[PDB]
Amino acid sequence: MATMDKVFAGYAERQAVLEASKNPLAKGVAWIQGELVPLHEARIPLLDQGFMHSDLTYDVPSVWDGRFFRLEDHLNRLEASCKKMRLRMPLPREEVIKTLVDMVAKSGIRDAFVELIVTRGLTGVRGAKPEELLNNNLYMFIQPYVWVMDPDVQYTGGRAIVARTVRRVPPGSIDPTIKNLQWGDLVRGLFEANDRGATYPFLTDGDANLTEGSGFNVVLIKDGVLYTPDRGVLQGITRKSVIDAARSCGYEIRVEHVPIEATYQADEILMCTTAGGIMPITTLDDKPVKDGKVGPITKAIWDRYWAMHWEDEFSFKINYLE
Amino acid sequence: MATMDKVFAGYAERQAVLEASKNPLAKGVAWIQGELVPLHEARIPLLDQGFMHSDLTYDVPSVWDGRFFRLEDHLNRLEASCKKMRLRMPLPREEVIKTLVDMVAKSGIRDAFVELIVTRGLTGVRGAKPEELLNNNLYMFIQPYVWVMDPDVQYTGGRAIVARTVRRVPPGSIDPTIKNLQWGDLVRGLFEANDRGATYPFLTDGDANLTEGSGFNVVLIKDGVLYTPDRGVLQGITRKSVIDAARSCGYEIRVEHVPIEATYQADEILMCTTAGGIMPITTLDDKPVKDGKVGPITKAIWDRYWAMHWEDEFSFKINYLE
Amino acid sequence: MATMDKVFAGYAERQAVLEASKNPLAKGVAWIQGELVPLHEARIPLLDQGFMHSDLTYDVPSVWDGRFFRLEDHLNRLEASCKKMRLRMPLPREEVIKTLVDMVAKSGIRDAFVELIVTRGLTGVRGAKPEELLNNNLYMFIQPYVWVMDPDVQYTGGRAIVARTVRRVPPGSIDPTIKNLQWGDLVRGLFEANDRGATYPFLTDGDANLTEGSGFNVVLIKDGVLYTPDRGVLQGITRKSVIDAARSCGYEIRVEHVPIEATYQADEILMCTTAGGIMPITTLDDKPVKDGKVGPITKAIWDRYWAMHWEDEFSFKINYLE
Amino acid sequence: MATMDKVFAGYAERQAVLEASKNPLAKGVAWIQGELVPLHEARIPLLDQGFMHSDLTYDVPSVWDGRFFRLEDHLNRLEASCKKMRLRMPLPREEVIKTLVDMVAKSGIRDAFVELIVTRGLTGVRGAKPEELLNNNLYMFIQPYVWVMDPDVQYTGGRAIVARTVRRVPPGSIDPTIKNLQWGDLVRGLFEANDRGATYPFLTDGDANLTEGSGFNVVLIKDGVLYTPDRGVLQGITRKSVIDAARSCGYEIRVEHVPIEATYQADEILMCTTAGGIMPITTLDDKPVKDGKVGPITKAIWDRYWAMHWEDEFSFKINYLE
Ligand SMILES: Cc1ncc(COP(=O)(O)O)c(CNc2cccc(C(=O)O)c2)c1O
Ligand SMILES: Cc1ncc(COP(=O)(O)O)c(CNc2cccc(C(=O)O)c2)c1O
Ligand SMILES: Cc1ncc(COP(=O)(O)O)c(CNc2cccc(C(=O)O)c2)c1O
Ligand SMILES: Cc1ncc(COP(=O)(O)O)c(CNc2cccc(C(=O)O)c2)c1O
Repeated sequence: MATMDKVFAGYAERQAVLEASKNPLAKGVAWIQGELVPLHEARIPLLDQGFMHSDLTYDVPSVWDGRFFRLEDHLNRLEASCKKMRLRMPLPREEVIKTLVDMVAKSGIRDAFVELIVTRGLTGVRGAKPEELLNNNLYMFIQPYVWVMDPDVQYTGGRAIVARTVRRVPPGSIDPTIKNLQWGDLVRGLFEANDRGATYPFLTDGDANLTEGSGFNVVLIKDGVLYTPDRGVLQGITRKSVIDAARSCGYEIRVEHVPIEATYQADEILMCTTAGGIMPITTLDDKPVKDGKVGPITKAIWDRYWAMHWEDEFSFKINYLE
Repeated sequence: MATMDKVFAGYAERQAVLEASKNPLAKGVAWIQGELVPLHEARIPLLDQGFMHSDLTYDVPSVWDGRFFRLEDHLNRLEASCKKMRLRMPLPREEVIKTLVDMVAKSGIRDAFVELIVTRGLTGVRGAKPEELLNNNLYMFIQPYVWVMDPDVQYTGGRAIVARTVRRVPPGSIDPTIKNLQWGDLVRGLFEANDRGATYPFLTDGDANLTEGSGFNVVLIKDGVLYTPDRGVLQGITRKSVIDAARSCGYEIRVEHVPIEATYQADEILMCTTAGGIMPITTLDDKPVKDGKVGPITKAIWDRYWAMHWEDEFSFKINYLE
Repeated sequence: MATMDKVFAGYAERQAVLEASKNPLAKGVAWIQGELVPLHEARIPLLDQGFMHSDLTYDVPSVWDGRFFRLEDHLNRLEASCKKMRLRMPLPREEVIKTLVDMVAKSGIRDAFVELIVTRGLTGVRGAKPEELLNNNLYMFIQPYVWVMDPDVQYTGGRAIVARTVRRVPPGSIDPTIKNLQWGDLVRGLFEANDRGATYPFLTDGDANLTEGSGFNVVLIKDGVLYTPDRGVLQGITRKSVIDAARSCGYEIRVEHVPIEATYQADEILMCTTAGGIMPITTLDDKPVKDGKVGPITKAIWDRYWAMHWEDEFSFKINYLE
Repeated sequence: MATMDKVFAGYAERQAVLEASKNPLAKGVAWIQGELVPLHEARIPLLDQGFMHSDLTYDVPSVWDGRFFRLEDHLNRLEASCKKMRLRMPLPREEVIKTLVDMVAKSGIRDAFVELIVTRGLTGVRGAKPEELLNNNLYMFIQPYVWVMDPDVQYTGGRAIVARTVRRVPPGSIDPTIKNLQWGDLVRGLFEANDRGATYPFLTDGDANLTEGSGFNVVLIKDGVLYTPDRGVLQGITRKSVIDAARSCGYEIRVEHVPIEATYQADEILMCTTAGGIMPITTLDDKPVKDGKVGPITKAIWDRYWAMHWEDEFSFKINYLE
């Protein structure tokens, strides 16, 4: 489909239904040790190393209009992250997918955030032999879709800053391609953005290149060509979809080092994430990005990204059995 | 007191009593939302941001022979960490101390690990206003004292490596003076040490200086003078005690940049932490440190550190009301 | 003495004399292999490794009103730099000083820049044994005093930027306490400043701290206290003099890490260098520093720094034998 | 042609002729301000900013058996380097090539090192307007071919270390794709290698990846595939030739991040540079690389690289007019 008005109008209709629901799972549901629990009642062991040392990876696919979006790509990224961390998925994929679809169906949520967390488990790495660290724990939950930029704001764009008081954790400390919850730097960025009268922090690599922000990748558009950092960042599924969309809409996209100066020269800027989709930035460091309006290439990408949510290649329909 | 044999003999006697205990709190006790729970049964909310984004600081004081060691120094460090993170202790100090002493007394544990965790709470920073982030959560627990180096090994020293596949998260990403559970780099170090046939990883700053390791600070001893990194590291309470001990035993200690080459030139090497105390390193990168035996200055520090546990200035006695 | 008007008026009088001189050495004189040459005619061997690989250290003391300022401090810093580089001064100190004073006297220059360069010599390090690298070369020259900020501008202050396209070479690559001519980053900073409509670049360490700029150290003044970076920078003789001046004028000065945010919060900012002295900064990133006027503590330091040029403790008089 | 014995035998014959030459240019010739001078007599102005602030780029093509090797690739790299530095070639390309060929012919040198240096000139960047910095200086010289690894050693391989006391200057300080003479870190590496009983330092990026060394790129060979760092390094013409050679000999080569651990796992290691060609490394950190012998893929590359020196696509013949 894909115009802003159409995509958001459908969401608003579905949200109206969900907000009126008497289902105790309408606010979300968690899977904890084989049992489904309302999300706000869910609890995990204090001694889980996902809490004790954030010793975990995670991933967040999504459901849009009752259709899982690029689920296999998320599951493959999670499996790759687990392998890099010497973790292993505690359930085989068919059981993971059956469980997730059951949770979503039970909740009635049509536009959902769908998180999976794999932790080291109850035995810490420090002082253990490798064979003592194989009993890894899985937590999964769904909740209503979350917006890093609200729909109304996507029409006019948001306010970003290039963070100056913090830089991204370097890959030689923590590999940013391993999706993780060690957000110390990203939280510093969020506070700095708020202190500076903005919402979205763009972090550098401490070597004068752009990386990513607090829950999103960044794409610059300059003289008809798209640019996004290669290193120092999560290889986002939304970013992958932007690369797909650029090729399909017929634009060049370059995944390479992006010197931070390029941010100040950009014709258009957008953020991309599962938690909100395609999120234009129209003010940077208190100055407008070009004319301060959402750009034409941004809009082409926006439309294509959303159109993909109803295509077989990128999505599948959940049966809500209602 | 302070000889290895004496200190460890007392611990073994107290451990023998604890291991025979029928008290359901002998394996530890947690405080969760005002209620005491056996440690292995304790659970926290899934949505706590201490789990969802490791958005927390913590601290770990200890009890030795029924005496809290440097509790105020730990509580002041935790309060300073909270302030740096824009967190606040959810209970006033008198209530914190009363609760901790009650937990320890109830458990009967004489040699204890005593952890306090302050998290952002149930509302995430991303998308919040600062005034929405003030309802911070506190978790506290005690467990039997944990050894990063077992007593028997402290007689002969351990095996370390200088990590080559990972470096410490830089302070411009996460301030290492804020004690935290974002251990991605330290866990990489632990796996690298195990892969290389060692136990203790020393991480560099990625600029050819020594920092700290996975749960400890590092001190080098060279030509009668002690050296420990100033930047890039937690300002350990054990390290503070080593500085106190050095001054009292009459040695110079220098808290300054320590180029990594110094590790290879050291006369003695020790690690220091609340979880084990003073832990000699006698093999580095598969080669002996000097003669490969625990050094004389290390032993002087070891003895003084433990002697401090029975001095008023540094400790207070808990009434177990038994 | 020390008011701006008085100090600059004396310089202008002496400059008027020098500008009228018919002495062929009035524009400067070089010492090359034991011979004095007019500066603009001086030549060095192409194969000198100071040119072939910038394999050198240098230092620049100065003469003010016919008085060498802190010459021994410069010579001791040069000797320390040589030792760090495994170079050695090719002439003993008495011969160095006799030669420099003779050059200055011969030139008639009363306000002089006085440079010494020690290079590896004609044999490169690559492919040599250490004993083949001991024949180091010395070049010395004097020229009329050079202003990084012109006298008239010192009344109102200059325009700085925090560089965003470059960061300072880290000490684990090149030790910035070794004064050196490998200015690749500082030249990038200069071009960035010019591109951004400013004159003075302040470089960060790539970890969100202030370092130094292109030929100067940086001092911030905040709530009556002075602050200057400890690491990542040359330990300037002017900076040393500012520390002396602060203590004498009775202010606290802290030589420690300076987060870059502090630059944006400063009450006053100044740059310091032998090539110009004490140089106020009153615009930063296109915004005024406080009221955009030269601050009171800056002026106290300015006056004291210049007063030192006529004190025995810090200077000696050259006999021009005229 | 291309076997070691054949290639080196031809060089030895030509060297025998050159060593007997009575030509005053047989030891090299420099071009300085339009005049040819014997290399050991050549001198440059002291005030040239190539000396005063190493404010220059350079390049070093070569002549082998009287044939210039990949001259245009070197000249294009030099032109790109100049553009990045806001320098410009002071002579048009036809004059550069005519001059270089004349110098080589006059010298009689058949196997030559051929250096070009472009400096900022006599006006320093600091304190200048951009339009005052356009009078750039050119120096060119030829000298007999220089070996970073002597021919006899290439049969058995050399000794390398991974540097631990220094790391490569990061690209956000100085762009390593701009060939430059600011060798502070590389000289530290050379001294560290010598201190550790080795000849060749491999520097990391300070983030646990391999970069390059003191005058060479590094290629690892693992399970039939070649690997060489993408970032942090000069894009060597020899490296380009190795990429060409790998494709022609039919091997995969990957130009990507190379974690430093890979060096310790490699089947074969080689260094590559114009100053010596293809230089096997058979000892790393005092341990043999696999069997400690020169590997089969290294030999295939070695042969192909040298074969290219007699092919039209990659070389042209100089007329010595003898
Ligand atoms: C650091 C970072 N970088 C990039 C992205 C975008 O990645 P995807 O295009 O694959 O979503 C993210 C997004 N991470 C993310 C996505 C959806 C939900 C949540 C949540 O837990 O609130 C987090 C992120 O956290
Ligand atoms: C990174 C790091 N650095 C230094 C220390 C030593 O700090 P103290 O001297 O203040 O203890 C630590 C120690 N951190 C620590 C101490 C005691 C117990 C536990 C645990 O949770 O297992 C962790 C640490 O984790
Ligand atoms: C990088 C850097 N940092 C600090 C200073 C100030 O140091 P002193 O306070 O010791 O001068 C410098 C100054 N370096 C300097 C000083 C005087 C003349 C020249 C020249 O060669 O033009 C260079 C410098 O080049
Ligand atoms: C840092 C660095 N990296 C890689 C190379 C290899 O680049 P080429 O494959 O393009 O040559 C170099 C080599 N640089 C080089 C090459 C030839 C001679 C000289 C000299 O001046 O002694 C220096 C170098 O100095």
